[PDB]
Amino acid sequence: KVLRDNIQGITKPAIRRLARRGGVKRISGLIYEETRGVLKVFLENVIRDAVTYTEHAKRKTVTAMDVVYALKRQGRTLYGFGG
Amino acid sequence: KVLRDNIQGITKPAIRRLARRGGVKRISGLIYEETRGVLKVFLENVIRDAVTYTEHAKRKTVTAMDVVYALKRQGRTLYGFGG
Amino acid sequence: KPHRYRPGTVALREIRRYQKSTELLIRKLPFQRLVREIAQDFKTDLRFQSSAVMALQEASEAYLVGLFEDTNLAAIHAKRVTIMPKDIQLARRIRGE
Amino acid sequence: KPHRYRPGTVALREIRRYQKSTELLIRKLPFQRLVREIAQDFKTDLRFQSSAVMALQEASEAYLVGLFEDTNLAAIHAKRVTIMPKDIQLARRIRGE
Amino acid sequence: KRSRKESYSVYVYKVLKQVHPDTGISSKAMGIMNSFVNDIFERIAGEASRLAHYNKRSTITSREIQTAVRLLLPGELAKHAVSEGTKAVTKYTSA
Amino acid sequence: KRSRKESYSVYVYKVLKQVHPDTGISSKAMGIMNSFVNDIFERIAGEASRLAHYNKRSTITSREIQTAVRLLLPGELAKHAVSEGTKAVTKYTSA
Amino acid sequence: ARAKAKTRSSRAGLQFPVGRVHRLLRKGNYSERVGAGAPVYLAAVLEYLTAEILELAGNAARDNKKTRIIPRHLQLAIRNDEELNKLLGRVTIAQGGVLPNIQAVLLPK
Amino acid sequence: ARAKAKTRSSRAGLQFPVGRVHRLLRKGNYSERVGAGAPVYLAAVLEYLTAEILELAGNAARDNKKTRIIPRHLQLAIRNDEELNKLLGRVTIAQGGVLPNIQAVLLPK
DNA sequence: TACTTACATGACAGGATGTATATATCTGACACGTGCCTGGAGACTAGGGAGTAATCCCCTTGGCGGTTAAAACGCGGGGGACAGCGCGTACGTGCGTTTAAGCGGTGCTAGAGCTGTCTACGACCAATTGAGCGGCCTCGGCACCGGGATTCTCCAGTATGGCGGCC
DNA sequence: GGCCGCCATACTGGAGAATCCCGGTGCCGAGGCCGCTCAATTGGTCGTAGACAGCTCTAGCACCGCTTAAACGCACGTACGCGCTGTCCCCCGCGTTTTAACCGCCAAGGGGATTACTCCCTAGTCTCCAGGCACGTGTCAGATATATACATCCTGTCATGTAAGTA
Repeated sequence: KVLRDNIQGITKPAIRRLARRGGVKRISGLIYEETRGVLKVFLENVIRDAVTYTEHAKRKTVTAMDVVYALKRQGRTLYGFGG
Repeated sequence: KVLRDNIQGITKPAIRRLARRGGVKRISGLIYEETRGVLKVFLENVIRDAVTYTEHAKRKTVTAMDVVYALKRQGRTLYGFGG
Repeated sequence: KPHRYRPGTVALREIRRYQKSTELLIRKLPFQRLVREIAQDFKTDLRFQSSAVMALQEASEAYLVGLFEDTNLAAIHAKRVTIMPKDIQLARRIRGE
Repeated sequence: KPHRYRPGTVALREIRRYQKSTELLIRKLPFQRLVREIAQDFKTDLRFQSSAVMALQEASEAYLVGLFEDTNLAAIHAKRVTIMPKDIQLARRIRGE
Repeated sequence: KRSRKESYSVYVYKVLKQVHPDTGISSKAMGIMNSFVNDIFERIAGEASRLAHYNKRSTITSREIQTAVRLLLPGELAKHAVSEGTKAVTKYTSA
Repeated sequence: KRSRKESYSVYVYKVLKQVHPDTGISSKAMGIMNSFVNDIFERIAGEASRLAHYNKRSTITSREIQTAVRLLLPGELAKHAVSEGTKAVTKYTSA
Repeated sequence: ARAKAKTRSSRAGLQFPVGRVHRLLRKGNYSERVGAGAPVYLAAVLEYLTAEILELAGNAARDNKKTRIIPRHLQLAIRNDEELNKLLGRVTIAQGGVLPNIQAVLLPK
Repeated sequence: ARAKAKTRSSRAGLQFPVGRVHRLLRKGNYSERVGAGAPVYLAAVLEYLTAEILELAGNAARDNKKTRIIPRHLQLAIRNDEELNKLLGRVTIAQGGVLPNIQAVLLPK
């Protein structure tokens, strides 16, 4: 029922490709785990707010629009999912 | 009554004092004019907002509440001036 | 002799291609499972719209690429071509986090 | 011989002396003259509440202090103590200026 | 059917045919401009509410909106927005 | 002739002497407190307005405020505030 | 005996719905009364920004020889206008990609 | 002939005004209608928040052997609490200075 | 000692191959036609909010006389920044293998979302009160000041380690 | 090799100025008390918002199956980060001088805010109509495919920096 490790699912070559999109030419092996940690922290910060929206909405299925609300709260407003 | 060179009125030792409050030990010679320019830009933005407030308020005297709101809109909210 | 590129060249080609390309670089389904397992860390048995999963995704990679641009800025400010995590920690402190 | 401290000793004494301090580090009258000077360019004959002048003073001082905090974080990141304006530009541009 | 949800499809399309009669548009980009117009509308609306609070004004007028534009919009964007809105409000004032 | 300006002086004075009977105060410290109470008040009020808009609620209740507390107020302070607020609405309904 | 119901957008000679914006501000909790020229001015500003952005988007589409507006075109247009850039610095475009940005120190000799 | 005047702030047993916070929320144009538990919950939150502010200010003053709160005490009170820091990362304090903060590289040897 | 010259590693000069560059296609999202109802709109109208006049007074602005505080200038000096080269290094790149992601294909009901009720639920007005703010003054905690103690900091005699030379 | 003697380098005590720190004195602003006033509440009332029930139907979830991108892991080529030494220079510290900032004092009036009057405006409501949304449905731009050029970056050769012979 429960899952224990899917932060591994954000794979190392995916991080590598993003750093290519982010413009990194050389990536230490120490980079991947701490990038996983900081994205982990950020996603927790987002999803905690999103869940707070969700039981504020009395719902059990998470919608994208509350994700938009949480991102706009945290100053990382995303275009393409509102409404 | 016109003023021309009061950016030099923010003195070099005042810059040193501020960096001591910032905890800066050693300060290069190129620092001071760059600090003058960036503080000039910051002040220009803030009082541009404040002057916009004041002309929108149909006033002539710059008030500290306008300073407070201008700093709020730049995300630099200040406590201690009647806010 | 089989062909082999000098270091950075494929890195730079990847840089150019994903700066040109716009697609997601992470597999969507492990990301979805990660979303659900951290959801049950706050509330168990939550359900997620797929649009919410990809919206959280493009938000995640955009946040990440912003941090890595700051990381490259610090690293060239650290006079370097290889980034180390202290660049990211520095940038995270600079953003006020 | 007259007493002479080694370079940095008086600097560190200034560090402790101005962190324990709370007073404004700018002379009041030329700062007021400068804000009148710059604001005259945007609108003529502008008058300033003196409290607004000290408000601009303290806000600008703390904004600069936060800037040099970001700067010397970059400097210890850059293994230096003699900060240079590229450090400030790095702090601004990573901050988004 | 379903409930009608308001969107900005047709007005953006009219403006697009004003500026580019020849081109098409993707629906993903269309939702992005819907988010854009809603987001900037929210920014200007909140700013106008702030200034109406500061001036203790119970009514937000085009003076307040112009002030908010001069705040948020940068430079030539602000002044040509002033020009466009001024021309529009003169035409609407002259019906 | 003068006009009254409202400020939160006496309440912060009350709770200070409640928790520290022997402790004095400076007035500009009270200015920083007034700035604090208005700042956090407008943060919570704007977030509550946002939550009322998102869930199509025309009324902002304690659930909205508590939601805004979990959003803006981080962690331990949020749980304490939830605790004394639940106590506070409870004794209020009993009063 | 009422005359023709004319539209306020065409009264302003404009495309954006004046009635929608005025109704939203009446329902948006910003002021209980809204000045008459306020939504007209707002819609004029919105149409001006939207028109210049769509013009840039069409020009960018023509630049990469495409005839349809793409979010990649939106990224490459808005992020390359510096006043639109710092107008929209913290705003994310879905599937917009990134600006082509290589640092000069990263490029070889 | 009339009920005795006993305020809702006394009903909460809390010093922060139920009435004033309620009228500022109603006047602040967030919604035209406000639930009853909203201002009492808000006032409880505010008075509690100010309570730990006053605790930290009191211990800061007791540390610096003054009985009166100075904004330097407020600086030391705010910046030494991680949740208060997360609350007030972008907030500027008048005449507060900074934390006593030196990097280890600045010290001799 | 400089001039020339060799050589070998840094500089000068041309190809495989991944992406760029030429159409062919078939599709389904672009794009356009259609019912509609809801969304905008208009006339009156009741009422409310902002602009305007006066004004005054108090709070800002300019002027002036000294006073060092603050700036300013200059000079000894230690530290700082940092590059050439070196050197252990740390990771990009090749590329085959595994597997679970990806695609695509089914069944179903959880709850998302939409619809009728109904009563909680809370804004609002006249009145009344009580707390809470303007005003003031005043006195004791705190600012300013003088004098040791502490404290820190720079130096210089020194002990000790280390190293060499003679027996 | 031992022994003795000599240099090297930090060990360490000592001393004096800067700042805590202790005691003395005024002063200023906390605070506490007095007078006003407005705001906050209460009772009721009246309109209405959303909570609740409940259906329904639909996409998330679960299950199933074929494919190959993923991925990852080991080898290896190769470039990275930073430090030693040095090196060059750049503000830091430590003064002196000077000047205008500061502080205290004086005169002006600007304008900001306050009250009253006024009148400009804006939404409510009711109804009416039309335009964009929902739906539906053709349809060609491009997604995909196949074939070809050129970068392009790598690879194979120029060149001169520097080492060496010798006039």
